[PDB]
Amino acid sequence: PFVNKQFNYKDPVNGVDIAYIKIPNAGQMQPVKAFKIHNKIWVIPERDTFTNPEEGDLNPPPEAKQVPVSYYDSTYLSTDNEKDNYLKGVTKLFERIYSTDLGRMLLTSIVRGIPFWGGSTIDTELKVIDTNCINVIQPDGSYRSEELNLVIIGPSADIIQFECKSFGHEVLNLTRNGYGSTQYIRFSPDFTFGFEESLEVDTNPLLGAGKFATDPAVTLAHQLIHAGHRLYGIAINPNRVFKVNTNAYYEMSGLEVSFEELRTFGGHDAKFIDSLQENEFRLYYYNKFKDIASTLNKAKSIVGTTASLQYMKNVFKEKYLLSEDTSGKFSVDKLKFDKLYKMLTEIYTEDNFVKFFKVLNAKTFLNFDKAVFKINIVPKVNYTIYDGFNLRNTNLAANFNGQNTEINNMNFTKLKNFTGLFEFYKLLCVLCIKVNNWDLFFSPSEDNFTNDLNKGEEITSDTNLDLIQQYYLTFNFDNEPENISIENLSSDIIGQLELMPNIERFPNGKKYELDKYTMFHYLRAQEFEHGKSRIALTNSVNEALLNPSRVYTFFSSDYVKKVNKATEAAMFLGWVEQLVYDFTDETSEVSTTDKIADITIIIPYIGPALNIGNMLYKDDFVGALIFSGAVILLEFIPEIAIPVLGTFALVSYIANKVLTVQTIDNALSKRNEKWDEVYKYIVTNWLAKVNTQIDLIRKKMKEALENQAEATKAIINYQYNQYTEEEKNNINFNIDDLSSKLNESINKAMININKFLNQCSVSYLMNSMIPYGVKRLEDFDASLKDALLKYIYDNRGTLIVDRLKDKVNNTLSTDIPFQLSKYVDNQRLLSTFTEYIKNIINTSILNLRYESNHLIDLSRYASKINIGSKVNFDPIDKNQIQLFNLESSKIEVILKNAIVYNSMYENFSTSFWIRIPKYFNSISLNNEYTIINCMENNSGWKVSLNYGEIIWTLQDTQEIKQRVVFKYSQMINISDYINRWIFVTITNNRLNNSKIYINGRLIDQKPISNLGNIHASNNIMFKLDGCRDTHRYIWIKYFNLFDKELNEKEIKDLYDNQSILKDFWGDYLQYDKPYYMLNLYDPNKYVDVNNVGIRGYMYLKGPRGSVMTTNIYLNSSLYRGAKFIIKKYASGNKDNIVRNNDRVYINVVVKNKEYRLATNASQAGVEKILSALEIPDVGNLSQVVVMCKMNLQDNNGNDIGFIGFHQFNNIAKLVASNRTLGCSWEFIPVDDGWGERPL
Amino acid sequence: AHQYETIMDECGHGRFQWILFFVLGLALMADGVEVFVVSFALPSAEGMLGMIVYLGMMAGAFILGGLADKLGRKRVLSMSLAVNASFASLSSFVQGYGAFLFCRLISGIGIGGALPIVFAYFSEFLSREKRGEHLSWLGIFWMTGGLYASAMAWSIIPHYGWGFSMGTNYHFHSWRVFVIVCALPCTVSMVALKFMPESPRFLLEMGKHDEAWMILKQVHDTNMRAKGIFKQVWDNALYCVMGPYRMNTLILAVVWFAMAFSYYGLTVWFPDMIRYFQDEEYKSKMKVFFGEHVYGATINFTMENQIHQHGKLVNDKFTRMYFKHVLFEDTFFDECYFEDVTSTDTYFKNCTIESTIFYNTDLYEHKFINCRFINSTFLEQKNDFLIYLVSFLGSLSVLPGNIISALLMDRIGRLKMIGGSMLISAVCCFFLFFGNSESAMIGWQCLFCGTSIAAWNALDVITVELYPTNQRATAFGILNGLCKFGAILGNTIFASFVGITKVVPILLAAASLVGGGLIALRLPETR
Ligand SMILES: *[C@@H]1O[C@H](CO)[C@@H](O[C@@H]2O[C@H](CO)[C@@H](O[C@@H]3O[C@H](CO)[C@@H](O)[C@H](O)[C@@H]3O)[C@H](O)[C@H]2NC(C)=O)[C@H](O)[C@H]1NC(C)=O
Ligand SMILES: *[C@@H]1O[C@H](CO)[C@@H](O)[C@H](O)[C@H]1NC(C)=O
Ligand SMILES: *[C@H]1O[C@H](CO)[C@@H](O)[C@H](O)[C@H]1NC(C)=O
Repeated sequence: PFVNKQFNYKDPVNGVDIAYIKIPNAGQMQPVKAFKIHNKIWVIPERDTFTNPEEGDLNPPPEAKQVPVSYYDSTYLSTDNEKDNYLKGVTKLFERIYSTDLGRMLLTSIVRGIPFWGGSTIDTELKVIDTNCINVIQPDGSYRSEELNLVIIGPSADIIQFECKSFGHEVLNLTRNGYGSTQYIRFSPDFTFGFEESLEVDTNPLLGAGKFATDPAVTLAHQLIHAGHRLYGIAINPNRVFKVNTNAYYEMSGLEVSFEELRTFGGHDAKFIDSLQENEFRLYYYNKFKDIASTLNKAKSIVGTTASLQYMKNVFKEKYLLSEDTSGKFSVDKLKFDKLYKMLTEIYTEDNFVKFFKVLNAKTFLNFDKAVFKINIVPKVNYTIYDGFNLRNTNLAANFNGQNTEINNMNFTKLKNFTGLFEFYKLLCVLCIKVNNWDLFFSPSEDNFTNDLNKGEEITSDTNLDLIQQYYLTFNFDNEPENISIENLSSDIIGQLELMPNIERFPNGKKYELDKYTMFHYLRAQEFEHGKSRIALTNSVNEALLNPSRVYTFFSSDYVKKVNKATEAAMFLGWVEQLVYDFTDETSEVSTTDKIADITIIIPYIGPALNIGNMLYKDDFVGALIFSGAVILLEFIPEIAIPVLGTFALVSYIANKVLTVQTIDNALSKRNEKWDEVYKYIVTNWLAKVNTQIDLIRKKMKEALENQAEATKAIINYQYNQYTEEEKNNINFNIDDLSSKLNESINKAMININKFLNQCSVSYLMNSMIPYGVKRLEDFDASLKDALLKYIYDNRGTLIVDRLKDKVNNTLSTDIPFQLSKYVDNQRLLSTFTEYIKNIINTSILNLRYESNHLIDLSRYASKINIGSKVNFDPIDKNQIQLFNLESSKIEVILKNAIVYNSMYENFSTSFWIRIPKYFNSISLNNEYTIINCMENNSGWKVSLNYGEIIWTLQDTQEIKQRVVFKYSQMINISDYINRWIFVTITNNRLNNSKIYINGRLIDQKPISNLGNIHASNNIMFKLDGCRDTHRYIWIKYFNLFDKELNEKEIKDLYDNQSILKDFWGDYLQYDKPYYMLNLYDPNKYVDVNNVGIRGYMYLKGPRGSVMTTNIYLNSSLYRGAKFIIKKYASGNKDNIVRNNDRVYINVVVKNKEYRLATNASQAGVEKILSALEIPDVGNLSQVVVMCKMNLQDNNGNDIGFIGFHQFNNIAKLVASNRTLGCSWEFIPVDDGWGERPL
Repeated sequence: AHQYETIMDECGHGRFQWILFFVLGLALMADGVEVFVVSFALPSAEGMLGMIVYLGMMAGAFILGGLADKLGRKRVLSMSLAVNASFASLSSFVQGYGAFLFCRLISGIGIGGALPIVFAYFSEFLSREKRGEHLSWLGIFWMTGGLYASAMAWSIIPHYGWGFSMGTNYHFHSWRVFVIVCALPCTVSMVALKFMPESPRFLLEMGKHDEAWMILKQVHDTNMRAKGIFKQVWDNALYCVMGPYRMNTLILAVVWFAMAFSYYGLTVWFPDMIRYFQDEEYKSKMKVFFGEHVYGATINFTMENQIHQHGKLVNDKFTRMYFKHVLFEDTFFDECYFEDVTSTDTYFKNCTIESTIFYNTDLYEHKFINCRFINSTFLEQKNDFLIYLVSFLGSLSVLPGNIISALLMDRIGRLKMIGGSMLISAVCCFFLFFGNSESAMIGWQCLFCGTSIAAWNALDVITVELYPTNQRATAFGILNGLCKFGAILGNTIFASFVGITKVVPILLAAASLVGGGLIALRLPETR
């Protein structure tokens, strides 16, 4: 434990862990209680009324602070029970943050960061800073001064205001010059924020409403990261503020966000800053550390302490990771400085802690907190010691229900925030309305982003989850500076807090006159007061806004006509079922017009709901969006401008041979780096000025749907109240089920709207942002190619030649693919981007797919598709084609007479999947035979197979043959290239090269520039031709042709795209079928049974052996061990196909009799030895397994463990335990294509 | 020297010299059992890898052999036999062949310096006139050693291969107890040597003549009651060769090399020849099989000493059986099944093996020569008593030949005896050629041995009588080292020359003996 010996509150005043304390302050302060909790950390159970003199009262100020939410209380912390609970909670939060390894490293970093003793006016002396120590007064009467790092004090006047403060100096800015000082954290554990999250429905479609409470551990972690930045003296200047534009009506009035907050939030927010400012900060901090190292080198004396100067120098060199070269000459190395800076900046982030804790948190700081919740942490029945609010084994663990207020309501109590709902407001008029400040768009200014693109560059000879665990492994421990004796300072420690820059109060009540309706008017037109009078829906905002009793709706006229009708007792159940069904009908509508680029699901009713673009018609909105792209959604167009990129200058070493090649190599490398940097800048600009508006629109849609549901159930309850006693008792009704079903409809509509906004943002990025960069960037490539050309000839030859020009023409004529995988994390965004490119590029030349009981081309170009009589199709999946070595085992494809050119194929590609059986007959050696033909009259291409190799042949009219080959050996213990499903693709640039790719990996390139004219085949042939084997047969599926050359990116994702679990061969795993077993970690062994029963067990033995035939193949035996069978437990699918997340039972065949697999989870140890039992077993033992990995679950739903093996003594037994491997397995169905003989 | 000789003559022969003779015959027994355990135990434990210990003996015979003349005879013998016994006992508790061989090598280092010291020791105690007899008697103990070392060996470890096997259990430790018990004579000698006194003549040579008088008085009283620095040692060794003692030492070295060549070659050649004769007789037997068609047959028994040619073994099954000296050529298997089959010296050649399963077998790859597999698979895969007897008999054969040398060397001489014996043995060797049988071999072996012991005894006496007490030990030591050299040579050549020719080794042997028996005559007379 990090916190031993819990200190209660009424323990005595011994003096080393509990004592009375003098804090530094400007004036006089009385003795104050606190409890030492660890080395160099203290916790003070009192309100912060001593550090700042201006805050002498706890009354809410007349001028409320510009904060989204805030609560005030003056009797809190007053009594001793509150002090005890406060201290218990803060201790629990410290131990919880210490529990996680990342938090453990952060706590160690906090401990080690003792401030520098640079307070001596004389340069060569070390003196402690007077303002970074605490005077501990002993019961005897005297006091001792002691240094420390952190102080935890109850909140300020504003209770929920958690912050970090430091004690400054007259001339030294400690927090930003590498010295650092003690930090005071104004914090409380008893209160939490309450925010709203609407991006969880992807994981939990059954989620109800939001209103989630942030884990107080995360807030304490944020405070600790602020502290950690301040101890190492690397805090960013507070006056550096991410300024925003505030002139417009739709622009948020104003809010300060310093760059230190952006750094500490991390993750998505950390991308709001460009690389240039980060580089400036890094250089400045490196210079400051060089300065402190120089000062430490200069100093040779110390006054005011007992221990040696050498000991303190050792402590400081460990704190700053400095290096001394055995000569008393300290120096910092760029590598260790970079590592430490990355650890303090990029590793220690709020996002990483949220990911590790598995708790809800707002992904962006824009999602302002909306409530204050009183909580209780001291009891363990409310907040578990390990997993936070999400207690395991309970209903709260699932779906992250612990943080949901509406479920875990007995834990959270809502409080009335003292910031008015409309205290900070703006006025909009056309009929005037008021808007809260925190519900407006966030418009960053252009000044916050800068570029060094214009600056020219010269090149010389030499120019240039897991990572957390590697850093933890590399991290150092056991070195915590011991407590030190110092000469005591005065009775009173004078000192002033670090001065905060002044922020002027932003104006309130501004009036804006507009000639059009803004979306705020529409959003207000749907609210109501839920008075006694009847409320009526309407389709005109002009009346809904004016009349308080009339509420606007964007639904169809029949809906409002129905909801305005009075009905009788017998009719109400039909009325409510009709209205809920109809409501689902409008909420589920999606447009079918998909000719627009990757906006596949256009949702119309967003138009009249929020008045996007100033239309009130669904069809008009659809037309406007189709015409104008995603621009119309944005409230204001974000200006993007890429100035001319600087040129590149190369130095010349007269008569050089190998340094010049280095110069060209470095030129290429810097070209790649420039491309990467400009993509990064474009992405950060997009994320800063595009995503926020989309997020706000999504939030407005969510609240609009909720308001519509509110009005509907309000009018329904109004109608319900009209009845007399007999009707209401005879005819029952409740609102809970209606609320649940309406919320579920809201969620299913919200999934569609969220996805729609996702493609909107991605399409806008791909369409109206990247071309501006790419044009200037390819102009830069043109200039660079010109420079490299001038150097490659230079009208001289004293150089080092066709290879260099080939390389420069190759790389500087093509484009590097653009992906956000290397720029963004938001998983939702990631999927949309890639899925889009591949899905759209699917449409191509031939899309031969077998659906609707026929083999057809979905690319509507193929003329006719001939099917031979001797072809075969797989009953389990009709899309597989099996071809035999017979004449009628043929498939002819009549290629479109349109796309047939003599000199076509300039840039094009093919891709498909092949399964090849295992070669048996020795005559097949060197027996080349064509499998796919598009060659006529000695010109075309052909795919052919031979003994363990695939051959792609291109052939022109003038005899110039070009053969590219991919080979594999048959004499290997484990093969990925025999009887397995293999993705094969061929890319062709008739200008430069032909490339081959297998399952998405690079194999071979050959030049095809010497190729001339390659006339196009009339048709496509699918037939074995020239294969001497009388039994040879193939398997092929998903054949596709691409009219343009492909690239590594579009080919790799394609593999996964075309990729329901699969077997060893890649075919669909099937139920009620036997299967052998194979673990990837240990391939050379097989599974075996022993004395089956509760005492019985499965184990790993071998070797599996070997089956071979001379000079044809050698391979280890595969049909070894007892076969495994899988059958349905609760899957409702009629077919025997298994899919992901299917809970099924597992049985094994032993001497031709079936056994359940099950184990007793109550056995000691995390490892759970499985056993083979008879079918009449006992249901208590866990036997349900979910689905290439498999996980055993308890009968109550608890996961027993991932099925794997453990080396139990000398026996490799099988376990279900909660290793980088051992969770990988493989099923081997009996295959006729392999041919090994069982027995 | 005259007064010492006179007082030793007056002391006479009695209880004390007999007790000393026994406690020294113990060490000679230790030497004999070392020769046995190096020449017939290690070479059957693995080949002649262990022989290197012989080389170690060489160093001992020069390190602990020449040192004693400068330091002492009781102390050097005590240290030598103590280190031999201790390191043999350590070799008993050893896992692995390398450590055991190293321990045997250092034990050989310790014991190789025992024979010169024991002979020099006993030569300074017995009466001058009755010197040839008693010394000769000591020789028999040496031979007895081998006999004992042989007689027990076949009782304890009649199973070769115990050396190159450490993967076995803690049982099969018959070699461990054998190594323990082969250190019994040296242990009893170490117990006994605490009572025996130092050498009187050597002690007088160094000084402290009062101690010499005390030991002489003790010997006289016992007999009456019964009857009622390495620089110096190297210069000493050189003083034995390239000085006044020049021709005598050369002739003695030649004779010792010749005898230790022929004898230590033939003693190991004879068991090897008898084993080769048995092997030749055995090979004469075989069933030839041509054109077989074995259909649906399950084999359970053991078939041995057969060859199959052009066989067609279709749908056969070999389960839990033994293959012994059976050969397959041009045989066409078909879906045969091999289960728990254990093979020895069987070899498949040019066979077409199709659709078979080799499960739980030791028919490894090396047992297949130029064979073509088809659709096949390979699943999980798994007393030389006579020699000792022969040895015993040989060692035993010299016993009668020794007594007839013991009470005769004071009549014929010390030069005629060796000459004749050597020549006589060479004649017997020339009759070997004629013999070709088990009985014949052992008869010849015995004969040779019986006539090859008088020489050794004569040799021992002539080599211990010539040098004075100040070069004796050193000299004896080097001649023993040279004897160990000849041993290695003969035990290498004769051994390697088996099954290739018989006349060559025999002729070679005869020649050596003749040569030595002709040079032995050119030696200073000692009577
Ligand atoms: C080694 O084993 C392979 C396969 O285990 C053998 O090849 C197989 O031979 C059989 C017998 O001719 C073929 O069966 C065929 O079945 C069809 C459909 O019923 C029938 O019409 C034919 O008349 C024939 O009986 C089987 O297709 C074939 N398999 C392959 C992949 O070629 C092979 O003969 C064995 N021996 C050697 C030396 O390879
Ligand atoms: C092996 O047998 C085959 C067929 O019986 C024969 O053609 C071949 O020459 C044989 N090889 C030898 C060298 O025995
Ligand atoms: C092998 O099987 C045969 C036939 O059943 C039987 O007669 C014989 O006893 C078995 N082998 C042995 C050695 O027991």
